[PDB]
This record gives sequence, C-alpha cells and structure tokens, in this order.
Amino acid sequence: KIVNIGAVLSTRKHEQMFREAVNQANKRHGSWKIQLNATSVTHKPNAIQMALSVCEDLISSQVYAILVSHPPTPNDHFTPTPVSYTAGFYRIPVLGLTTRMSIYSDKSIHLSFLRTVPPYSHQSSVWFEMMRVYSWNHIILLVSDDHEGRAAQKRLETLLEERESKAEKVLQFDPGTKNVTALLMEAKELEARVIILSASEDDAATVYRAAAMLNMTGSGYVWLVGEREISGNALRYAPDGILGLQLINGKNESAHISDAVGVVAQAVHELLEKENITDPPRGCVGNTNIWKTGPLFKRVLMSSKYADGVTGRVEFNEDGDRKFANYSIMNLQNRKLVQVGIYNGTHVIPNDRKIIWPGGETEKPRGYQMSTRLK
Amino acid sequence: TVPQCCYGFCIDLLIKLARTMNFTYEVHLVADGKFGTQERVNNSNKKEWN
Amino acid sequence: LNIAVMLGHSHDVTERELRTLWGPEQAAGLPLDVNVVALLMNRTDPKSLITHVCDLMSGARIHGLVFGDDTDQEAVAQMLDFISSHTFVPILGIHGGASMIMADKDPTSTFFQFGASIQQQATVMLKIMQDYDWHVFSLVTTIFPGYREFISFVKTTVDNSFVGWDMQNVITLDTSFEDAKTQVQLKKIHSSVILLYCSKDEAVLILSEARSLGLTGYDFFWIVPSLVSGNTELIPKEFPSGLISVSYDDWDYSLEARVRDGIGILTTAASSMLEKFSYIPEAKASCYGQMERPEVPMHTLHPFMVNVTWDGKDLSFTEEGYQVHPRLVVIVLNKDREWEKVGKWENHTLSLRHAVWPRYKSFSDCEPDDNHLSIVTLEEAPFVIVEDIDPLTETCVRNTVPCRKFVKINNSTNEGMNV
Amino acid sequence: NVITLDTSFEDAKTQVQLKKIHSSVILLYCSKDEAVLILSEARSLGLTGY
Ligand SMILES: *[C@@H]1O[C@H](CO)[C@@H](O)[C@H](O)[C@H]1NC(C)=O
Ligand SMILES: *[C@@H]1O[C@H](CO)[C@@H](O)[C@H](O)[C@H]1NC(C)=O
Repeated sequence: KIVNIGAVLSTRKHEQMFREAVNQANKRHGSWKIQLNATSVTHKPNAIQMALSVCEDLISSQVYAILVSHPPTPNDHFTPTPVSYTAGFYRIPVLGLTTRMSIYSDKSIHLSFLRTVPPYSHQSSVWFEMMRVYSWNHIILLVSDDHEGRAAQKRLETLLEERESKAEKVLQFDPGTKNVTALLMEAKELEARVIILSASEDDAATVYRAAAMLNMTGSGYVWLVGEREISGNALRYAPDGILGLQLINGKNESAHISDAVGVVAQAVHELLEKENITDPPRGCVGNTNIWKTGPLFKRVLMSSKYADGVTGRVEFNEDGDRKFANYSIMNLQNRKLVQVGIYNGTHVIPNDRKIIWPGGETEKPRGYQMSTRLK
Repeated sequence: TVPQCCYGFCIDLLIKLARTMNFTYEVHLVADGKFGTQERVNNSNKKEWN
Repeated sequence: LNIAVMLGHSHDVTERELRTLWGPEQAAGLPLDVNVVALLMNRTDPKSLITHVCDLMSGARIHGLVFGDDTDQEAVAQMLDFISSHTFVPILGIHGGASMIMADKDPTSTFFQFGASIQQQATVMLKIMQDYDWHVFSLVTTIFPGYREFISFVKTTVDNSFVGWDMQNVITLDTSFEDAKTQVQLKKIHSSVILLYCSKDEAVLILSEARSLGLTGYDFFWIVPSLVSGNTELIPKEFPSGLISVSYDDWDYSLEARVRDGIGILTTAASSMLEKFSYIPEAKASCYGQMERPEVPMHTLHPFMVNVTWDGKDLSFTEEGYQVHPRLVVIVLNKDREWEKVGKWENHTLSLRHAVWPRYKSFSDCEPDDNHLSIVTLEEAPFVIVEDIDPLTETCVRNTVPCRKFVKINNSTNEGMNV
Repeated sequence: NVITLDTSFEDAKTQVQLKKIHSSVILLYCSKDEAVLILSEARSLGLTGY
C-alpha cells in the first residue's frame, strides 16, 4: 500500500521544503503507516525536456496526480498546459497553484484540471455583489476579444438575468488596438456612468491613459478594475478612486499546497478503501487505454469536504476549482493601496475607512442622469 | 438632410409634454417613410424591424 | 514541399503508401513535387507521436503533416493542438480521434479539421424539425462545461425564427444519480419531442429512467447529438429505435476520399500563398528544443485559405477553423438496431429526406396503437385551397396541414417525388 | 379509465401507472398499508402540488 506522487517545482530549495512539508503531512491528523512516497522534479522551461522528465519520473512510478507549481516569473505565461494534456490520456487529476486563467475552467479543453485558485468568473460575482449592496442597476461592460473575457461576460449576463436586469451594451476590444478613442466616446455617450474594466494589463493601461486624456476621471464616473489590472503601469498611471480587487492569501505558495496534498492523500485513502483501483501502465510507450477511476476521482473530490485547511472548509465547484474564496476590496489613495471591504461568501464587511470616488467627492454618486436629449 | 419646418396636431402635445416634463425634443423624419414591420431579406431567418 | 500522412493498422501499409504517392499525381500538378512519408503503427503513445513529429521535421523540412487515428480518444486532439502551438505546421483532421472537435481554437493554432461543431448542428436539427413540422420543443439538457452558451444560442435562434415553435424552460438534471429529484425532473416534462445534450454514459441512464417511466411511445420523439451516438457499432439495449442523429461517418466516404480532399486543400493553400509571396516557408531548425518564445516571421496561411475552391466543391473554413459546408449525414436507428442514411446536408446547406414518416413502432414495450390515420383528399370542388410550398414565409402558412402528392415527370416512368 | 395498481411492490409498472394519470383530483380505494406506499410513490413522483 504505497502511492508515489510526482512534483514539479521551480527551485531546489522549494523542492526540499515541499518534500519536508509532504513528509510532515504524511503524519498530520489521522494517517496510516504507508500512504505516500515523496518524489519531485524541476521546472524545465524546455517543453521537450520537461515532457521527457515527466514521462520518465511520474508515469514510470505509478502516480495518481501531478504537483505542478506556478511559473517562477509572472511576466511569462508558462501555462501548465502540456502537463494537463499528458494527464488527459488517463484522466489523471492535476494540481493548480495560482493559474487563474479561464482556459482551464472548461472541461472540454482540459479533461481533468484541478486548481486551488478561484477562476476569473468570481470577479463577475464580486461586481454583482457590489452593485447589489450599492444599488447599481445599469452597468456597461468593457471586455476584449479573449476567451476569458467572453467567459466573464457570459457569467455576468447569466448572473444578472435572474433579477430581470440587462446591461445596456457591451464593447469589444482587441489585444493591440491603440485607437479605442471612438469606443470610449460611444461608451461615454450613454445613460450609465459606471465602467468595468477586464482585459490584459497593457490594454487596461492603454484604455486608462485614453480615459485620462479624454477627461473621464471626473466626478460621477465609478471605475471598477479587476485583479490583474491593478499592477504594472496601473500603479503609475492611475489616480485615486479605483475599486480594485485582490485575493486574500493568494500569492502565498505554501499556504494552499499543504491543504491540497492533504486532500490528495485523503482522496487516495478513500479510493483505496472504496473499491478496486486500476494501475497506470509503467512505460510511457505501449498503452493508450483510459482509467476506470477517472470520473470516480471527480465524484469523490467534488463532494469531499475538509475543514482542516487554512481557509476553513474546502469545497469545489462544478469545474473542480476553489469555491467561496476570500476576496479583498482595494482602494487607491495617493498611489497607496487601502483595504476597506472583504469577501467571505455572500457577505460584505466594510471597514472604517471611507470609500473615495474620482473627482474628490466623498459621497456615492448615482448612475441615473437624464440628459433629456430625446431624439 | 435639409432642415424642414413641420407642424400640426401632435406638436402642441409634444410641446406641452416638454414643458411639463423637463424635455428638450428634437423632431426627426423617417428616412424610409413607412411605419416598419417584419420584412424578409438575405438570411431570411432574421426578424429585424425596418 | 513535403507531405506526411499518418495512418493506422486498419489497412495494408503498401497500398496506402502507393495511393498517397499517386494522389497528388492525379491532377493539378504542383510546381514543386512533394513526397510521402507514411508511418503506420497501432499504438498512439505521446512519446511515439513526438518522436515521429521530430523525424518528420528532420525530413527535409516537411511543410504538411496529415494526422490520422483509429482510436476514440479526444485527448490526441489536445496533444496535437499543443504540438502545433509550437511547430507551426498546419494539420488536417482525418477520421479517428481527431474527428471530434471540442477544444478551443488557439490563436496560434493552425488546425482546420473535418469535424462538425455544435453551432452548425443546431441549424441541421432546426431544418429537420421544419421538415417534420414538429412544433414542440423540450431542451432537457445536462450541466456540462460549454452547454449554457449552446442553450443561449438555440433560444436566441428559436426566438429569431419566424416559425416560433413552442418553447419550454430548460429542465436539466442537476447532478447524476440523484434518485430523489430525477423523478421530479421527468415529471416536469409533458411533451413528445425532447432534445438531449449530455454524454453517452449519462444518456444511457437517462434512457433507462425514461424506460422506467415509459417515455418510448409512438408519439414520443427523440433526437440524439453526434457526440453521444458517435460509436455506431456499440448500441446498448436501452436505446429504442428511432433515435435521430446527425453526424458524419464512412458510409458514403472513405479514408482515401478524406486524404484526397485534405491534400487538395493543402495544394490550394500553397497556390494561394505562392500567388502573393514568392518565399518558401521554413520550419524550426530544431525539433522541439527552445529557450525563448517562438514566433512566425512570415504571414500565416490562415488568410490565404479563407476562400478555397476545389473543382467546384468549395471547401473553406471559418475564422475559428470550422468547415463551411460539412456533410452531416442524417442517421435514424433501424428496427433491428442499425444505422442507415436517410438524407444529406451538403446540398447548399439544406436538408433532404427519403420521405419515410412512420418508424416509431413499439419495440421496447408491447402496446400497439393507431395514431397515423391515413387520409385521402382531392381538389376538384371549391372546398379546398391547397397550394404548393411557397419559397417565402416558412414554406407554408401558420394555419395549414402538411400534405403530399405524386408529381409526374415522364409519360412512361411512374416515379414521383413526394413534395 | 380506472388506472389501478395490479399487484403490490411491482417496482417496474408502478411508475407506468403513475405516468398514466395526468389529472389533479384522484380518488383512492385501498387499505392503509397500501395507501402509505401509494403516497410515498406520489411524493417520489411529486404529486403534492397546489
Ligand atoms: C504562507 O502561509 C503559511 C501558513 O499560513 C505561513 O507560515 C507562511 O509564512 C506564508 N507565506 C508568506 C510568504 O508569508
Ligand atoms: C427640471 O425641472 C426643475 C423643476 O422641478 C427645474 O428647476 C430644472 O431647471 C429642470 N431642469 C432642466 C435641465 O430644465
């Protein structure tokens, strides 16, 4: 009764510390004599080299999951796509550290992807909750031509339609356009005065510069900014009045990995005690079958509940991602981040700090201004 | 699109509504001259008004 | 400059190599002659695939890689997507594991497959509904990633449709094996035509529940999508006859017919590329090793093959990469659990049928019924104003009854279409 | 037509019998023990609406 799980990690010190962490977790809470075997591999930038290492280390060692961490450099993408694709042959579950892209959310592209970071779709839920608690009905949306942006727009539409409320219109941008001035003007020529930004960092910076040079930073113009659009050039080319969002305990690495490996060990024990388990082929060449425990892992993990994590109970959505994560509303005051609101599940907890708005006003504006220019 | 000078029956009601409801009306004329209903065009599976 | 086609163990290697060699030599000779490097193996291991890709790359910079398969796994499509995201080599999908297209079209991907998307299947289903004059819908779907958008698209289409069929709220099964709410969900539907959007394994249990509740009557009609009934030779006992499905198979096409079309498309793309530019594209010097991000200096082949005509058979691709004029041969389950061709969709993106209405006989249960009451009607007296199908409106009026009549064509032959 | 339950604990035809009725007012002629299971089947099928 020995199970070996491979790990993909960036640096050697991380490998050693995570090996020690999983060895300690093998004895934390309730555990048996032999449950896990500690193995790890380095994060190789070369695709062929990393694929060969994965095949020669994990497949040939009877693994049930892949412990792949986030790329060391956030600037580069280095998306964990090849590992998920290789694990999709036998529906092998994988571990996502902070991969927040919506590409892995759908199961049509990635058959079995599991991550501990909530998707970008939760930004739509945050916006909906803020509108509900601040009485906002008419809202325009600015989404670029991206798969994640389209998914977020669909989530917003399906979350707002249940209250018999529909957005006025949604503008589509492109990754690289520099003449969005016409789109900004046609968005300004609207009844609503609340704008939501959800795009790449460079596009967000460009559109914010266009808004600043077109005098869109005035009073009564509430700006909503996503998680990824508050860094980079945003900290330099953005005045106060920004309603930013940030994940609580998100950038931390070891905070969630221990809980994830504990959940993996518990799932392995449950699978061992449930029924017969099929074993993966030893060599990487010679077998192209499909695991019979593939859907079984999803069935036993989606309904699994574990309160031993640092964030209380652990629950998974229909896409096998983190459910009910902790969010934090970010406000900018003289290029300084100020914490006011937090999210812990269908609740809002504002702090004593006043929420400022663009133009220097200290009162919440209204999005209903009738210009009386009825054609 | 030369400016014309149209008047009649509904103009008085429109002026009264504008006076009593903070409205600033801009009267325009139909470019087609028809009320507009469902019509069939290329890709006739589309119900768009004219 | 070089063409490589991947095959399996279904047929002999020598004849496949010979036919691939003499394919391009049939007509439309290329200015630069191309060769064939055909590799045949039963297994489809990823390491074998990447080694074969590297060998083809070392084969004098092969520009065209035709990938075939014989299994029923969709992960090979993902693996080929990831491979083409770096090798920058266009690949045409053939029969096998690449037939099912379900992955998102990557911006750097160079795939133009022969598969059928869900978007172009809803129109075929609507055309079938119009032909059958069935004005009752029931979108009994299942929660899967990417089905909410399909439901929104179909509801917008039916709302936009002039016919305006009866629409009911989507009564979907929340979670599998509820055993307490499935009965409520099955009681929430009281119609005759039900559309299903699920997988094969869940469709099996859905059909079992329908059999337990008794939803296999004469008036009941069912339509099964392509992804559920893709495997034609495996028919579970819980599938009653009459399951109308729309897909493409090898009844009217062959691997040779597909590879000839693929090589013709590749030749047309090469000709379009040579029309504008006069530079031969070059591949990566190495097989897969790289230390920096890759890029394509010259323009890709996507804008060149937007408009492709092959001997009067326009086989083009959309922006994503889906075909414009697929096959979509309609298949209806036989009384003895077989699949037969009952129409075609390539005829100017329209629907065709053999005019065989009654096929839903009591098979799973034993209860005869007399529902299709045959009626004969004439037009001599001024009591009937029956008129032929008008091209405008919705092929008829909102207040009419479907009819049929044998139209004469020749003074000797008795054959007449049931228009 | 009288849609009656032939034998108790059929488990294969009771669902068909419950699907054969599509009305709102139902009269019962049985015993207490069998009425208990009939009501349980109705609850499973959801026949306790307004
Ligand atoms: C991450 O969380 C763990 C436990 O919550 C803590 O010990 C560690 O210091 C955190 N990491 C950082 C960088 O603060
Ligand atoms: C709207 O009506 C009020 C009277 O209630 C008036 O004081 C105000 O000037 C009006 N606004 C405009 C733009 O005419």
